Amino acid sequence: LTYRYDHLGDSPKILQDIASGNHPFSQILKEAKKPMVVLGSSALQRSDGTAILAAVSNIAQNIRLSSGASQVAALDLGYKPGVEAIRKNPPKVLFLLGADGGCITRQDLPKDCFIIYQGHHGDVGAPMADV
Amino acid sequence: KVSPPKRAEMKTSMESLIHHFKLYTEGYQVPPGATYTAIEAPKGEFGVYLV
Amino acid sequence: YSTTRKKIQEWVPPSTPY
Amino acid sequence: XXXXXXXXXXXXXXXXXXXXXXXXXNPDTPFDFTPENYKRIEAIVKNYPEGHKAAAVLPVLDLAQRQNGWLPISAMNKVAEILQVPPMRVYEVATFYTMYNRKPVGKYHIQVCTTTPCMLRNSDSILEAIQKKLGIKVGETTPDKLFTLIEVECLGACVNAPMVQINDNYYEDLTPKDIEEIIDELKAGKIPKPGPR
Amino acid sequence: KLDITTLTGVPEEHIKTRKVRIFVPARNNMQSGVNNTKKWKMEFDTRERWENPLMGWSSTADPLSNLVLTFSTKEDAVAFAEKNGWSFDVEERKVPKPKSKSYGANFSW
Amino acid sequence: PVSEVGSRVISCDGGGGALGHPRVYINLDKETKTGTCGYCGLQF
Amino acid sequence: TRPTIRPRNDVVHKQLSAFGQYVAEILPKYVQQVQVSCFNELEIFIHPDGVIPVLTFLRDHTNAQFKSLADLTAVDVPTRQNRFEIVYNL
Amino acid sequence: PSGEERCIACKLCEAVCPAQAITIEAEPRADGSRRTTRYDIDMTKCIYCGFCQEACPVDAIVEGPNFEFSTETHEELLYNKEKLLNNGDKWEAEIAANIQADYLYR
Amino acid sequence: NLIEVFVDGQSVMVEPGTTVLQACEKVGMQIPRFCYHERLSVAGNCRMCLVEIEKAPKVVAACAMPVMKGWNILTNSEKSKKAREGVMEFLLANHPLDCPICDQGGECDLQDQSMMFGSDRSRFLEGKRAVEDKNIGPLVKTIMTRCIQCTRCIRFASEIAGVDDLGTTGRGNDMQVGTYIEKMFMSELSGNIIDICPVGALTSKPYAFTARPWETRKTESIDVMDAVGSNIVVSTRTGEVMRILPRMHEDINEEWISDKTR
Amino acid sequence: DGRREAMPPSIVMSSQKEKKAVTPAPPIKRWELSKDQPYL
Amino acid sequence: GRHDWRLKGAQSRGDWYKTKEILLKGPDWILGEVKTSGLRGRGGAGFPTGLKWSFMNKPSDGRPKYLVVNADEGEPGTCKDREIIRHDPHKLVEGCLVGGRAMGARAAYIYIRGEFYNEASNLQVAIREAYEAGLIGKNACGSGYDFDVFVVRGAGAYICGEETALIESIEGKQGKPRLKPPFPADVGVFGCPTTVANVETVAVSPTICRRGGAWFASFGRERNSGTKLFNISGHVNHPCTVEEEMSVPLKELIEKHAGGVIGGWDNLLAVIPGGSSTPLIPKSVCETVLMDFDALVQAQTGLGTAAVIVMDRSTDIVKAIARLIEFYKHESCGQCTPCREGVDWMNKVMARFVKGDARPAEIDSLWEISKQIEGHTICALGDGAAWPVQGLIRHFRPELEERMQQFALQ
Ligand SMILES: Cc1cc2nc3c(=O)[nH]c(=O)nc-3n(C[C@H](O)[C@H](O)[C@H](O)COP(=O)(O)O)c2cc1C
Ligand code: SF4
Ligand code: SF4
Ligand code: SF4
Ligand code: SF4
Ligand code: SF4
Ligand code: FES
Ligand code: FES
Repeated sequence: LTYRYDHLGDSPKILQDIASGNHPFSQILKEAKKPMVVLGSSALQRSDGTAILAAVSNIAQNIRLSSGASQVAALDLGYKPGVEAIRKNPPKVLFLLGADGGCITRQDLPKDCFIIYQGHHGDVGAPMADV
Repeated sequence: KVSPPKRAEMKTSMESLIHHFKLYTEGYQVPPGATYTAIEAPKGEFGVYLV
Repeated sequence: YSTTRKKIQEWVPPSTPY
Repeated sequence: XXXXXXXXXXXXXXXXXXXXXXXXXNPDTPFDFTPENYKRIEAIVKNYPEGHKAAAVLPVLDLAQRQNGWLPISAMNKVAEILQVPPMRVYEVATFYTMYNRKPVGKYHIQVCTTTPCMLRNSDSILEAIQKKLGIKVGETTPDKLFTLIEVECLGACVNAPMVQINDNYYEDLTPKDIEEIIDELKAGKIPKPGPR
Repeated sequence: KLDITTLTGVPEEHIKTRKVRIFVPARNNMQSGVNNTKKWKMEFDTRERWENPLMGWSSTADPLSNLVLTFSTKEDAVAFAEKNGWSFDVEERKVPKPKSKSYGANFSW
Repeated sequence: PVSEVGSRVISCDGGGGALGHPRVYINLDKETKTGTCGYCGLQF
Repeated sequence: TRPTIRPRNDVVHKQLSAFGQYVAEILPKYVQQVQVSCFNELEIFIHPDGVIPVLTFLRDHTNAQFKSLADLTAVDVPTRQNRFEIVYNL
Repeated sequence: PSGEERCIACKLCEAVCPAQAITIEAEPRADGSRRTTRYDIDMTKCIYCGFCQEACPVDAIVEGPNFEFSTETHEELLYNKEKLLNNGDKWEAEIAANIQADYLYR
Repeated sequence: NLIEVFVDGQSVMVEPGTTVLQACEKVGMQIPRFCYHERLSVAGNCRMCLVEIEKAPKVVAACAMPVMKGWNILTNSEKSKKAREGVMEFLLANHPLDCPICDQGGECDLQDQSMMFGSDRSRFLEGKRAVEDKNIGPLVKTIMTRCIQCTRCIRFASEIAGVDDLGTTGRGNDMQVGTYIEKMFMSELSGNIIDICPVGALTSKPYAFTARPWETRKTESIDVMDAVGSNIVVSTRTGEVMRILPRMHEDINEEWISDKTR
Repeated sequence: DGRREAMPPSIVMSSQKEKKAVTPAPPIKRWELSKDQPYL
Repeated sequence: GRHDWRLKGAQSRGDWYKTKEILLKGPDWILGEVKTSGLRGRGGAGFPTGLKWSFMNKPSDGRPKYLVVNADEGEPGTCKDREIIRHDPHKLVEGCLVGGRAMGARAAYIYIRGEFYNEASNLQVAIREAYEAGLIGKNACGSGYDFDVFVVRGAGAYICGEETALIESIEGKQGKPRLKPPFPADVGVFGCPTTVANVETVAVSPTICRRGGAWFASFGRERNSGTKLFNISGHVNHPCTVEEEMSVPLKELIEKHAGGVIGGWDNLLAVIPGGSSTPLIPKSVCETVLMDFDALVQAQTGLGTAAVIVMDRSTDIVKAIARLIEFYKHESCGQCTPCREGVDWMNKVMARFVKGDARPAEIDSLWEISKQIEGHTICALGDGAAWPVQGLIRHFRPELEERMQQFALQ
C-alpha cells in the first residue's frame, strides 16, 4: 500500500494476542478514538474463516468495554450458507453464472452432468453445462 | 464569436480554428429574450416572433 | 450495403464432449 | 518535527566538502559512492533539520558531479535510494538547474559570459577568438573531448571586463590573445585566477 | 389529482408501461464547468433500439425516447408528471459538500 | 510518400496553401515524425 | 463600441416607457407590469380574465389605436402553475 | 495529391447538417491515424445546403459540380463511403478547378 | 463566527477564511479556471482565475486569497476581463491546431474558456513549439504539445494515486509534465487522469477516435465490477456503449472511479 | 462585444410587487405626393 | 572593507568589539535602531527593513525561527557582492549574529550561487574561524545566546535570486516560488517561519547597531535613507564598485568615482540603473534624476539595486535589449503561464526587431502585450522582463521604425 503503516505477523497469533491485549498494539487500540476494524472478505475463507471472525470481534468487544457483489444483497435476505458446503450431492444444479464457480469441480456431474447455465459469456460455466 | 472565420485564417491561427469549431458544433448562444421583427416581404410584412 | 463489421461476436459452445 | 542542534566540530568536516577541489587561494548501470563521499554527505546532511532530509538533495548531487564529472542516471537513482526520495523528484532537480550535466563534459568545461555588459565590453571578440582556436562551434565538444564551449548567461562578475570561467575559475580583463595564451597554459597543466589588470 | 390522460392523444402504453426519471443532471466530469448541472429535467426510460438491416442504422421503435424537459423546482416537476398521471423516480439534488482549502497546509513541514 | 528531411521542428499543411490541412508543426529529425493527416513524415 | 454594437436609441425607450406608465395609470385594474424590452419593445401583462377589456381599449383611442393583431402566439412552458402563455402583438 | 484520402473524422459534418443526413463511425488506422469506417450519406435526406462544404477543416467533403445522378432505385441514393470516393475520383480535376477558382472568396 | 463578504454587490455571510474562489462559488457565480481543482490541491499556475478587489489596484488569483473583512469583489469588472483575455491569448499562443483530430474536442474546457472570454482575433504571429510524445502504458494516450502546464496531473499522482513516478521537468519553455525516463507508469488510479486531464493531452487509447461528445447519450447508474457501488455516467452512441465516466457522489466514489471498471 | 451588452429588460410598475396626456410617439407627417410623377 | 577578508582584516573594521553588548538579549532597541535608521530593502524591494523584520516578533508559537540571507549577486550588470564576500566575510557574519538575534532566530542558512565556489569555500574557512573563536554556537561571542550559521551552495538558477523561490530551493524542491499569502514570515522553510535579506542589509546591520542609525538616516534623502554600493559598467572609463550617498547624481559618481563617461554622447543616451529597471533617454538623465531610488521613481524607474549600465550609441540599444530578453527567456521556470509563454513571445518578436523585419504596428501590440504580463506573473521576474521593453517603446521608437523601413527596402 502506498502509505506508511504498521505491519503485523500471523492470524491467531497477533489477532488473538491483541484480543487478549498481549500485543502492545492492543494498547494503542485502547486509547484510540472511534477505532476501526477492517476485515476483508478474502480472509474469511482461508480454511477456518469463522475462527478469524471470532478473534477480530473480541477486539471489538475490548474497545467497547474500554470505551472513549452477489454478497451483501443475499445477506440482506438471508441466503446463507451461501457456500456450496451444504452438499450432500443435489442433482440438477442451476447456474446463474458458472463462469466463476464452475472452475471449482464438476463432482456432481458424474452423478448428474446436467447443468442449466444462465450466463452471458461462454467462459468456464457454459462448456460444462447442459441447457 | 458569431461569424465564422475566413478559411485562409482558420487554417493558420488557433483562436480562429476554435471559434470555427464551436460555431459549428454547439453554435452561438443568444441572450435569453423575446422579439417580433417584421419586414416588407413582397406579399406583406413577414413576421418573426422568437424567444 | 452494411459497412463496419459485426458487433457482439458472441462465443459458441465447444465441439468436444463434456 | 525534531530539530538540529549545532555541531561546531562538524563544520570543519563540512569545510572539506566546500573545498574538495580545494580553494585556489548509461543503461541504468552502474554507480556507487566512495566511503569518503558517504562521510562528506553525512557531514553535510547534518546541516539540515531532522524532520526533513530531502533538503540534502542539491548538495549531494554536486558531490557526484564532483566525482564522476558527469551524471549517469544510475547515480541519480543511487542518491534517490539514499535519501529515500522518489527518483523523479531527483530528476526534477537534475534537469531544472544548469550546473548539472547529463552529457559528458571535457576536462576543461569552458563557460563564458554572453549577457550584454560583456557584449558592451565586446564578449564577441572573445568567443570568436576561442572559436577561431578550437574550431568548435558553440556547445559541441572537441573530438579530443577535453574542451566544451558554452555561452553563458550573466556570471555576475559584471563589474569586470570580458570574462571566462572554466570549472569554477573566473578569468577577467580578457583580451582575445590572452585567452589563447591561457588555453596554452591549460596545456601547461597549471592555471592561476588572473585578472589581467 | 388533475389527470389529463384522456385529453392527450398519447397511447395508453406509454403513460403506463414506462416511467419518467426526474433528476438534476450530473456535471460532465471531463468538464470543469457547472452551468449545465443545475435545473431539474425529466428524462424518460430507454427502450429497445436495434439496427437497420441495411446500412447499419440504429432504427428505433419507441415513440418518445429523445424527449427531455427542464424545470426550476422539483416539486413542480413531480406535480407536473402527476398532472400527466405519470410514474416517476424522483432523485435528490446532490450538491457537493463545501471543502476547506489552504495553499499553506501544503507546507506544514 | 518518402519522408522529408528535418532538423528539427518544421511546418506541415499538406501542401495546400489554404487548401491543405491546417498548419501544424512536426518536431523530429533523425526520428520518424508526425503527423496530422498529411503523411509527410520527417524521418530524416 | 460603435461599428458592431447597435446604437439603441434612448428616445424611443423614453416614449415607450412613459406611455407604459400612461396606460399603467389609465387602467390599472389588471396591468401586472409594463416591462420595456431594452431594444424598444413595450409589453404589458394581463390577468387571463382581463383579456377582452384590455384589448378592447387597446383599439379604442387615447393613443392606443393599435389596430390589427399581428399575431396570437402561444408560448409553452412545462413549469409554472399554468403552463401555456398566450401573446398578442399589436 | 499524395493519393491519401483527406477525411479525418472530425465528424462535425454530422454535427452541422440540418437534415443530419450524414452518419459517421470512425475507428483508428492500424498506423494510428484517425479514419472513418463507414462514412455515409443519403441524398434522400440531404438538402444540398452546402453546410458540409463549409464545415470541413481539412476541406475533405466537397459539394461537387456534378448535378445529375437521378436514379432508378431508392437504395442507390444512400451513398456509402466508397461511393463518395469514386465520385471524388471521377471529378477530381474538375472540383479542384472550382475550388481553385473560388476559394479566395471564402 | 463567520465573516461578511460582498460578492460584487450583495452581502454574503461567508465561512471564515476560505478562498475568494470558494466565495463566488458560494454565490454560484463561476470564475474561469484551470489548474485549481477541489478534491485535489490549489496551485498558483495558470492565472486564469484573476479577479479584481473592490479597491486594491491589482487582481489576485481567485483560488489563492481567502476572503475576509467585508471584501467586495467585482468578478465582472472590466480590468478582470482584460486580465482574462490577456492570459487566454497566452495559453492559445502555442496549443496546436488540433481541434478536429484531438479526441478532447467536443468539450475541452480550453475551448469553452476560449469562447466565453478569449479575444477572437489571433495576434500571435510566429512559430509554435511542438514536442515528441512520451509513451506511457496500455491505457493513456499522451500526446503532449497540447499540454498546458496546469501541473494538475502530478498533483493527482503524488496526492491520490500516491505514485510520484511522473513529474515536471525542465525550465521555461521546454519544461514538460512528462516523466523523465521511458519507464511505464502503471497504477490503479491511472485511468482517472484521463478524466482529470484538462485538455486532450492525455486521453484514453481504447476509446480513442471512436466517438464525439455531443453525440453520446449519458445514462446514470452504478458500477458492478465492485460491490463498492460507485455512481457512474455510462455513455452510449446509440444502441451501443461508448465510454464510462465517474459520476461524483460524496459517500463513495466522489468524482473518482476505479480502473478495472473503467 | 455586442452580445455582452445585452441587458435585462427595463421594467416599470411591477404592479405585482394635473398629470397630462401623452403619445407613444409623435405622429408621422402625411407623405408628399411623389413629386416627379404625381399620377400613373 | 576590501582588504584582508580574515579576522585580522575585520580588526581594521574593528571586529566585534561591543557586539556582545549589542546582545542585550532583546532586539527591540536595536530593532528600533533599525526602524529609526530608516533602512529599506536592498533586494530591490525597498520595503521598510525594520518593519520587515518586526513581523516575526510574535511569541515564537514554538516553531523554531530561522534566517536566510539572499546571497546571490546575479542580475545582469550586478557584481556588487563578489568583491565583498571575497574580502569581508566577517562583518557579514556579525550581521548574521546580530540580526539572527533580531529575529531571535535559531540559525542562519545562506544560499549562494554555485558559480561562487571558491569564495563559498573561503567563506567556509572564515566561518570556521568564527567557530574557532567561540564567536558562534553555544553562548556565541558572549551574552550567552546560542545561534547557528550554515551556508548552502547553489546550481545555476537565477530564479533562486527571488526569496520564496530560494526557500523552495532549500528543501530540494525546484526553485518554484510559493503563491501568496503564506510568507517566510508565516511559513518559510519546511514549515518553520523564516526571513530573507540582501547581503548589504545584513552586513551593514551591526554597523547600525554601533554607529547611530540616525547617522544612517542623515545621508541621502530622508525617504532614501543611508548609502548603497554602486556598480559602474558599460561604456565607462574605470568600471567599479563604489558605495556612496543615496542622493548622489549619476553624472557625479561616474565622472568622479568611475573615471568618467567616455564622451558627451552617452550623456545624451540611455543608461540603465540595474537591469530590470528601464533605460532613460535624456541628455538630462542624471541632470534630472538622482541615484536614490525615489528620484528614479520620479523617472518612472527602479534603482535596479544600483548596478549601472552605461550605453553609448556606438552600440545599438536594440541588440542589447534583445540579448537581455534572451537572458530572461532562458530563466523563469515558467510555472505561471503568462511568464512562461509571454517572455518567449517577446524574444520571438525582438528577434524580428533586430532583423528589422517587423511591421511597425506590432510595436503597439507588444507594448500592449507587455501590459498583460506587467502585473500578472506570480513573481517579479516576469515583471522585470516586462518593464525595460515598455521603456524602450516609451522612448527609442524612431530607431525601431526606421530600422524597419530600411529593411523594408530589401
Ligand atoms: C543576488 C540576488 C538575486 C535576486 N534575484 C531575484 C530575481 O531573479 N527575481 C526576483 O523577483 N527577485 C530577486 N531578488 C530579490 C529577492 O526576491 C528578495 O526580495 C531580495 O533579495 C530581498 O531584499 P532585501 O535584501 O532588501 O530584504 C534577488 C536578490 C538578490 C540579493
Ligand atoms: S469534416 Fe469532412 S473530414 Fe472532417 S470529419 Fe466531417 S467529413 Fe470527415
Ligand atoms: S449537403 Fe447541405 S445538408 Fe446535406 S449534409 Fe452536406 S451540408 Fe448538411
Ligand atoms: S482539445 Fe486541445 S485541441 Fe482539441 S480543441 Fe480543445 S484545445 Fe484545441
Ligand atoms: S498532464 Fe494533463 S494536466 Fe499535467 S499538464 Fe499535460 S495536460 Fe495539463
Ligand atoms: S513568476 Fe514567472 S518568473 Fe517569477 S517565478 Fe513564477 S514563473 Fe518564474
Ligand atoms: S555581465 Fe556577462 S557575466 Fe557579468
Ligand atoms: S486556478 Fe487560480 S491560478 Fe489557475
